[PDB]
Amino acid sequence: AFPASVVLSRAATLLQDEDHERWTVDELLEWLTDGTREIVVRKPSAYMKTTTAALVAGSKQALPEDAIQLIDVPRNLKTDGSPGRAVTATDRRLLDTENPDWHSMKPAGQIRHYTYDSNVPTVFYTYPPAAAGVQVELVCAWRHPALTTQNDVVQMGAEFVSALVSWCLYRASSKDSEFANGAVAAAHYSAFSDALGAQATGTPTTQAAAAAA
Amino acid sequence: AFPASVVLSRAATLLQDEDHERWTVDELLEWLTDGTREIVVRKPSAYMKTTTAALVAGSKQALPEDAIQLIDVPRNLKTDGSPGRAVTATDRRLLDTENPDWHSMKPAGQIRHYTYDSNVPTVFYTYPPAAAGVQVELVCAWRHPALTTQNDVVQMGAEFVSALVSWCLYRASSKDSEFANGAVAAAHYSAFSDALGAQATGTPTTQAAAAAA
Amino acid sequence: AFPASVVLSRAATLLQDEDHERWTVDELLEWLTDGTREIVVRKPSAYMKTTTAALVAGSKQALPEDAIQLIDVPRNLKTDGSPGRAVTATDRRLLDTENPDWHSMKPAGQIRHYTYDSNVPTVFYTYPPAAAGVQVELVCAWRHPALTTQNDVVQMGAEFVSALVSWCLYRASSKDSEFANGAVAAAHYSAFSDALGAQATGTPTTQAAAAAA
Amino acid sequence: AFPASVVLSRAATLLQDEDHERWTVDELLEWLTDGTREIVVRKPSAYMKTTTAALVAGSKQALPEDAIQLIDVPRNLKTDGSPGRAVTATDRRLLDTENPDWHSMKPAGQIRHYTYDSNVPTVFYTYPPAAAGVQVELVCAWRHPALTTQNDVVQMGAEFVSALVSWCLYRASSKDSEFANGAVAAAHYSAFSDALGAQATGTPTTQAAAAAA
Amino acid sequence: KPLDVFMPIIHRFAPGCPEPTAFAAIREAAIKFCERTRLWRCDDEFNVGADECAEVAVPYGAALYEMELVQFNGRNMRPVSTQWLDEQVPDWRTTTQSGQAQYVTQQSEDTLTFVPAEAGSVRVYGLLKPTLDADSLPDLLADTYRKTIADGALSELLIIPGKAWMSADLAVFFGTRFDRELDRLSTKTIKGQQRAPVRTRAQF
Amino acid sequence: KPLDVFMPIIHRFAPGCPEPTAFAAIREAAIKFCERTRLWRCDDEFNVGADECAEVAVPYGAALYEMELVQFNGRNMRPVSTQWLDEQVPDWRTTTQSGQAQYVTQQSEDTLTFVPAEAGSVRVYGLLKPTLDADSLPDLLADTYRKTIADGALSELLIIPGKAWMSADLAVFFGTRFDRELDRLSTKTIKGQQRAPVRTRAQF
Repeated sequence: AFPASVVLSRAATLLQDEDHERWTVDELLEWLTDGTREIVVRKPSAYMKTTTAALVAGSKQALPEDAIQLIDVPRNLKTDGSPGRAVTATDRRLLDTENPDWHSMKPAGQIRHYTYDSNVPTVFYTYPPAAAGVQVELVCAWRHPALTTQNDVVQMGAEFVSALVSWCLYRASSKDSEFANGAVAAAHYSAFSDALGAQATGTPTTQAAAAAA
Repeated sequence: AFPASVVLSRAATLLQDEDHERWTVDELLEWLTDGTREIVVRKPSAYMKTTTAALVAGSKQALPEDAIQLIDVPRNLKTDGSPGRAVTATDRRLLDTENPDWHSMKPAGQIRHYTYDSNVPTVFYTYPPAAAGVQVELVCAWRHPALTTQNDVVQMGAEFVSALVSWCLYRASSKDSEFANGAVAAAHYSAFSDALGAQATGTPTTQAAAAAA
Repeated sequence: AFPASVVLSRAATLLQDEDHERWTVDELLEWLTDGTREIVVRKPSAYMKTTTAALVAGSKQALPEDAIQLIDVPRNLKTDGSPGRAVTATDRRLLDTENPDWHSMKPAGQIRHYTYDSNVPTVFYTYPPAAAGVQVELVCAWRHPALTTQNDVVQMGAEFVSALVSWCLYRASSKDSEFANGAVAAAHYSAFSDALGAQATGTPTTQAAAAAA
Repeated sequence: AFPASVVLSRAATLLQDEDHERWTVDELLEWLTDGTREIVVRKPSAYMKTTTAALVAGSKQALPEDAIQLIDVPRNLKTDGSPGRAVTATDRRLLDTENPDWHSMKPAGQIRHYTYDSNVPTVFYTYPPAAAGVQVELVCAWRHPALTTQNDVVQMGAEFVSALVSWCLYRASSKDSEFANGAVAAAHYSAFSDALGAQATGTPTTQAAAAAA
Repeated sequence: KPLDVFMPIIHRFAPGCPEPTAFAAIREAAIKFCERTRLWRCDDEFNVGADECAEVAVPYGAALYEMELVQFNGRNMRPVSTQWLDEQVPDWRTTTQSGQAQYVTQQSEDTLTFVPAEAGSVRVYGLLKPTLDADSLPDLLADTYRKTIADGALSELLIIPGKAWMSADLAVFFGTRFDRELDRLSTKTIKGQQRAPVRTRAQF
Repeated sequence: KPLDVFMPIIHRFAPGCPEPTAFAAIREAAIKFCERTRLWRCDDEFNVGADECAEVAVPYGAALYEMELVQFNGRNMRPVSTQWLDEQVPDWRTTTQSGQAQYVTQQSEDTLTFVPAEAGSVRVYGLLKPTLDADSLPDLLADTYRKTIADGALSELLIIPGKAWMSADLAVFFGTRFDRELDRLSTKTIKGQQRAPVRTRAQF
C-alpha cells in the first residue's frame, strides 16, 4: 500500500537525478506502472483482491476488463450482505457432451459451478446460467491501473516496491545503452529477476510456470 | 484496452528520440502492430476474440480471414439472442470412413460437431452441414488489424505493453543508421523473448509449446 | 492477405533506403516472393490452399504444377456444386501386389482412394482410375507465384509479413557482406529462423520434420 | 519450371556484379546446373522424372543414362497407351538361388518383378526377362542436363531457388580474386545446407538419410 | 428428494465433478440399486376392457421394472409366460371370447394381457425403477440409502478417463463396496424392517 | 427413439467420437442385446398360397431375428428342421398336393415353408432385431435399457486403435459389464416384468 512518492525517491536516488531532469516524474511513474503490471504477471501472488462482480444473464460471462486472470471464485455472494453459497470449479467439456443445451437451462438464483480455461483469459462460464445480475466475489489477477501522480498510492506489497525499484532501474538505464552496450541495464534486469526468483513467500516464479493453482 | 499513444510514448522515451523525428510516428505504429501480431502468434492467449460468424451452407466452412487459428467453438448460437446448443470437436477421418457421403446429407438447423486440423488453419468442417447461414460462437486467436493513428486503441491486455515496447525497440534499433545500435537490438530481442517467457498467467511458451488445448 | 506494399514499406524502413535507390522495388519484390516460397516450404501451415482440379483419365495423376506437396484430399467433388463423396489415403504397394492390373480396371465416376508418396511429390495415384476429368478438391501446399508489382497482394497470413521482413533483411544484407563478415546477415537469418520456430500456431518447425500429417 | 534467368539475376544481385562482367553469365549458368545436380543428390525428391523406357531383351537392364538412381518402377506399360500391369521389387539373391537359369527363362511380354541394388546404380534386373523392348515407367532421380543459355528453363521446383542461389554464391565467392570473399563463401555453404535441411516438405535430409523408400 | 443431497459425497471423492455428470451417475447407480434391492413399491389402478394391451401408469420419474402381483376385480391373478399359454391354452391369440381372467402374460414392455379379455378394474402392485432422466429420487433412495448409491456413482465417475477424477484404485474399491452393500440389501424385500423370516415353499 | 439419448453416455466416456460411428456401434450393440435378451417382439399377418415361399414383413428399421411362434389361419404350427422333414416326410420337395398345414420349415433366411401348401392367412409372432442401419431404436432398448447398449457401444469405440479414445482397460471393463448385464437379462423372455416362474418340461 505504498505511495508512488517513495518509489520515485528511490529511483531518483539511484540515478543521480534527484530533481528529475533527465528522467521526469511522469516517465518514472510510467515505468513504475509498467513494472507493477509486469511483476503481477510474473508473480500473481503479489496483487490479489476479491472483487464483487455481478453476472449478466446467460452462461457466458466476462471477467472485469482490467484483470489478467481469475484464479479462484470461492464464494457466491447472496443478495446484500449475506455471504451465500460457495462455488467450485468444473470442466466445460463434460458439461457440453451431456445436456448439450446447458446454456438454455433455466437461470438460477445462485450459480453453483464455474468453468475457466487458461487459454481464454477473459471468458468464464457459470453453471447454472446466472440470472438478474447476481454478484460473486472473484479472485482475479487485477492489473494496476496507472500512476498519474507522485502521491498516488500503489496497492501492492511492500517488497515488490524494491522489485519495482530494480525494474525502473532497468527501464531507465536502457536509455543510455551506449555505455557498456547496455551491460548495466542487463545487470539491473538480472538483479530484478533474481529478486523475484528468491521470493520465498508468494507464488514461486523459479518453479514450473502456472504450476501453482 | 490501452491506446497506441502510450506505447509510442514509451518507444520515444527508450530510443533517445522523443520528437519522433528519426523514427516517424507511422514507423513506430507499424512496429506496434507487428508486435501485436507477433505476441498473438507467440502466446495465443494474448488476443482471443469470441466472434459470432455465419456459416456457409455445407460441411466445409472457412474461418474468418482475420483469425490466426480457432481454438474452441463453445456455443452454437440459436436464432436471435438464444445461446443454443454446444459443439464438441470430433475426428474428420472417421467422419469420412463411416457415412462417406456425409457432405451430401440433409443440412441441419444447428451444427452438432466441428473438425479442425492445425495443418490447415483456414478450413474447419462442421457436422452436420450448416443450413441457412446458422451462426456459431468462434473462439479464435484474432490478429490485431492495424494501427493507423497514434490515438488508435490496442485491444490486447495492458500487461503486454512491456513486450510491445521491447519488440518496437528491437525492430527500430535494427535500422541501418548511425542513430541505431545493433547489440542493443539483440539484447532487446532477448528481453522480449524473456518477457514473454515469464508470463505465468497466459499460455506457457517456454516449457510447453502448442500443447495448450 | 496483405499486399506487397506493406512489406516493401517495412524493408524500406529497416534499411535506411526509403527511395529504394539501393534496393530497388523490383529486387525487393523478388526477395519477398523468394521468402514466401521458402516460408511455405518451412511451414506448410503458413499457406495452405484448397484447389479443385479435374483429374485426367487413368490411375496416374499429376497435381497442379505450382504446388510443393499435397497433404490431404478431403472431398471428391461431384458434378457441379454437389460436394460428393470423400477420399481416404491408402497404400499403393498393397494395391499393386493383388489385382496387379488395377490401372486397367474400369474407370469410376468418383474416385474412392488416393495414394501419395512424399518421395514423388508431383505424382499421386487414384483408386479407382478417374474417368472423364472428374474434379476433386486438393489440399496442396501452393507456391506463391511472384510479386511483380508493389500493389500485388500476398495472400499468406499476416505475421509471415514480419517473417518475410526478416528474410528480406537477410537477402538484402547479404549484399554488403563485408560488414562484420556478414554477421548482421547471419543475425537476421537467426531472427527469421527463431520467428518461424516459435510459431506456436501452425505446423511446428522445431519438432521432427514432416512429423505432422 | 522457373527459367535460369531469374536465378542468374539473383546471383548477379548477391555478388555486387549486376553487369556479369567478372562472374560471366556462362560461369553462373554452370554454377546453376551444378547446383541442380547437387540439390537432386542431397534431396532426391527435388527432381524425380517418370520416364517410359524400352528394355533390352533379357534379365539384365540399365536405367536411362541421365538418371542418378531409380526409386520406383510403378507401372509396366502395356502396348500403346494402356497402363498395363504393375511391378513390385524383389530380392535378386533368392531369384538366383532358386531357378539358377532364370536368365535363360523364356522372355515375357510384360515383366513381373524388378530387382535394384543401391551399390550398383546403373544396373537393375527384371523378372521375367523382357521381350521385344517392352516399355516400362521408371521413377528415378533425374539429373538436370545443362544450362547452356540465360533463357534456359529449369525443370526443378521453384522452391529450391534459394538453395540454388546459395550454391551459386558459394561457388562464385570461392573464386581466387580480390572481388571474392571466403568467409562469406563458408557462410553461404552453411546457409545452403541449412536451407536444404529445413525442407519439411520433400525427402528429409537431417534426421533420416537414404532411408526413404 | 433432490440429487443435491447425493452431490456432496461425490464432490468429496470426485473433486468438482460436473453436476449433470454426477446426477447421471446417481440415476444409473440408483437404477441398479432398485434392480438389486427391489425396495421401491407403488400401487396403481386402471380400467381394462374389450381387448386392449393397456399400459401401466407410473410416476413421471419412475418406470415399472417388476410387478409383485396384479389384481383384477379383487382376484389374485397368476402370472405366467407366453409359451405356457402357447402350449397349455391354445388359440390364445386368435380367440376373442370374453371371460373371467385367470392368467397374465406381458407380451410388450409394459402392457399386460389377460388370457380372457373382460371389462373390469385392474390393480397392479409392482416395484418401480427410476427413469434414466429423473430430477428427484424417491425418499427411500435419498434419505436412508444415500451412501450405497453414492458408492456406485463414484465407481462410475472415477472410471471416467483422461480427467483429474480418474483413479482406478478408488473405482474398484467403491465398486466392490457397492456390490457388497447391494448384495446385503438383496433380502430386504422379504425380510423388510419388520424382520419377516424367509422360508422356502414346500410341495408335497 | 433416436440414438441421441444414447449419445450423452458415450460422449461422457468417449468425449469426441464422431456421431455416425457411434450410431453404428450402438446399433451393433443393440443387435447383440436383442440376440441375447430376445425381448423385442412384433406380429404380422399376411397371405400365403399356391406354393409361395413368402417372406416375413417387419418394421423397416428392424429385421426378424427369430420366430417365436407361427400360426396358419388359426392353427398353432410345429416348427421342424428341413432334415427332420426329409427323414419323417419323404417327397416334401417333389409333391404339390395341398392339405391342412402341419409343420413349418425355413429353407431361406426369412421365407417360411409349410409341408402342406395351401392358401390361408399366416400370423407370425417373432422376435425382432434392429438392423445395422436403423435411425431410431424402439422404446424398450432406449428408454429403459440404454445403459447396457451404451456399455456395448462404448466397448466397440474404446477398442478403436491409434486414437485418443483408445484404452484397453476401459474397453475390457465395459465389455465385462455388458456381458454381465446381458447375462442377467437373458431370462426376461420367460420371466418378463410379471415374475412368471421358469419350469422345466416333464416328459413321460
